[PDB]
Amino acid sequence: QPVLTQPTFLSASPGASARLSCTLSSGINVGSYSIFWYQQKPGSPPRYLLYYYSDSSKYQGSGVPSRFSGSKDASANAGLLLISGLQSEDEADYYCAIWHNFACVFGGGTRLTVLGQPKAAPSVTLFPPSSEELQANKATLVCLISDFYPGAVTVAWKADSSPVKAGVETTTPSKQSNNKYAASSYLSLTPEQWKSHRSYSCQVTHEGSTVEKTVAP
Amino acid sequence: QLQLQESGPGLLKPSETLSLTCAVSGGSISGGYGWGWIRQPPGKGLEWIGSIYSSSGSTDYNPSLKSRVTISTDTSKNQLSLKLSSVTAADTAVYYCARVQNIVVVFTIKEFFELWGQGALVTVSSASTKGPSVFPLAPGTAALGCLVKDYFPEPVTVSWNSGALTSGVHTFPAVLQSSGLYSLSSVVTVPSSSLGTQTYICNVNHKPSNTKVDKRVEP
Repeated sequence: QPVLTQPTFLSASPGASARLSCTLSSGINVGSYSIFWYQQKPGSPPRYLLYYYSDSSKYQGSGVPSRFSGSKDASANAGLLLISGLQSEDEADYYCAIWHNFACVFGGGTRLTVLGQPKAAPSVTLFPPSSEELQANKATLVCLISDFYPGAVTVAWKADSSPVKAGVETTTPSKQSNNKYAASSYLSLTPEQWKSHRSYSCQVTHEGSTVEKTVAP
Repeated sequence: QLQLQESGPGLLKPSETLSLTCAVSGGSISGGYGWGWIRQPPGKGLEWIGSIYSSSGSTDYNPSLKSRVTISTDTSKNQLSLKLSSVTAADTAVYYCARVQNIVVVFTIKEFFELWGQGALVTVSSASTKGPSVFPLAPGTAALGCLVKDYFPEPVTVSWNSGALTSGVHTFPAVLQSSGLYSLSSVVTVPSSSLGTQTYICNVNHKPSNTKVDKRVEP
């Protein structure tokens, strides 16, 4: 099995401490390895945090707050990344790494969730087809969904009052920089279909309640 | 004060050679410990590709990739290079260049990736590049935007007013359509009172097709 194992997910409370583990497989002693830690937020390159070998041999990455520290758990054969005073902004993927037999070995990464974020309804903006698209004999309705929490929605479309399932493409929700979620849905129509109805609606359901936006030719 | 300026994203056909460069600015590619390359397939974890050391010119490659990898530097161009031959779809990834710093531990010297380039998504596919069609989404805050339809491969970047406008901009992650092409939208929220006097232009760059479109969005 891989030399380094990290839990896929970890949740922790704001203001408390997060304890992220990097477990070395049996046959490899954690006492013998320097453990390096990297943090990665969406969109951006990994950031070196710190390394820890022992209390006498460790060093902090440039610009990394002392909230982040390293340690080892001998009985669990694991390196630890400890984050105190946990902030919402600390939500990220964290990778451990060691050098082993001349190679840089990365753990699979842990995605850290910081608990206690409030429920939030989606903001929905719906755009009709542009004149330019219609002139190209195409039509796309654009439904943009933002700032919702937790990160799950379902989207349905209506032509007047009738369900439309064909021509719908919807993204999975993705975490925004503010830790809320975004998604979008696109309905492809012919210009004739667009012009032949009184209206179309995008209907976004989140936690059992629905927000609907309507546009018309 | 060094910074790494990495070359851009693009598409390769299987069997071709990937070639990326990184220009060092703000100082010299020499005089430090070394340089390296790391990659990350979309939605997956980090994988080290290899490193090169400045004093010796010696290299250390990931053994699973060694037969295909060449990392080198050119001092006159202040430039770091990666070549990876005979690519397949398994090589689709964001590739990062990085500066390597050594650290004295107890029994050994070790090293870490101290400074990183921004990444370049290299996609390996039999499909052809396709540049996006860009349409304006016409608008007290008002929302206006741009629809970036039917492109391949990722990525597309969108700025507004040549990057001058950043407040209230939300560029959404792309949808992957059943056709295999991507579409995304970018929306900017602006004062509604400004609409008659302020020009709004979305700048849509699709580097893998060397194509950028600047679309005026009007009421």
